[PDB]
Amino acid sequence: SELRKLFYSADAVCFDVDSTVIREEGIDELAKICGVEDAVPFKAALTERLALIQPSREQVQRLIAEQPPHLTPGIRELVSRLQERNVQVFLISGGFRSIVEHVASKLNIPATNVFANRLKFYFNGEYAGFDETQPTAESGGKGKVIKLLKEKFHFKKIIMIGDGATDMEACPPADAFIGFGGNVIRQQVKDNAKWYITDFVELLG
Ligand SMILES: [Ca+2]
Ligand SMILES: [Cl-]
Ligand SMILES: [Cl-]
Ligand SMILES: [Cl-]
Repeated sequence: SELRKLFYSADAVCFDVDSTVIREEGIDELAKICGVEDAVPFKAALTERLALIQPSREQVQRLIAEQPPHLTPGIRELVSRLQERNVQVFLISGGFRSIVEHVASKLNIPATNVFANRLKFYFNGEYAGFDETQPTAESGGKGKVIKLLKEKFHFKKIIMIGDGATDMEACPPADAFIGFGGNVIRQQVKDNAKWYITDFVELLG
């Protein structure tokens, strides 16, 4: 009941995407469609990974149409309940907007509430880099996004929900953190988080 009391006191809930809202990892899927899974600072790491992948717009389009991500059981109902209670829901990912916006659309989360990296493409579609000015393009991006949300909307209780260390580290500035191990349990998070769940239903009180 304590967990649910906390969860329900939130006026904004930010969800990590990879391994939390969806079962897979966006960049991992993109690597597969481009045929570089075997060959496969945050910003420096991101550049390196994309340097090998070099995804074209057509390839990203393929991923979206051919291999949509699988929403974690219970997330559709959980977000539905949150929205019916007017809780503002956000998606934050070190992944990419083109992919995350599709997950957002399935959950009725407006694109304005999605914070992720943006891939760049040349006129012919070839990989041209990514928007390095995005908060999610650097280490601690999730916390930076939450700080911006707090400064813009003045939420009184913003909670971060995610499976990894980067999510746990988003609190502060988040007011609370709820670890999620429904897809994969990251033990370091489970052992240190004050709140931790393995099924979104547990929040469906
Ligand atoms: Ca994650
Ligand atoms: Cl992604
Ligand atoms: Cl991430
Ligand atoms: Cl993108």
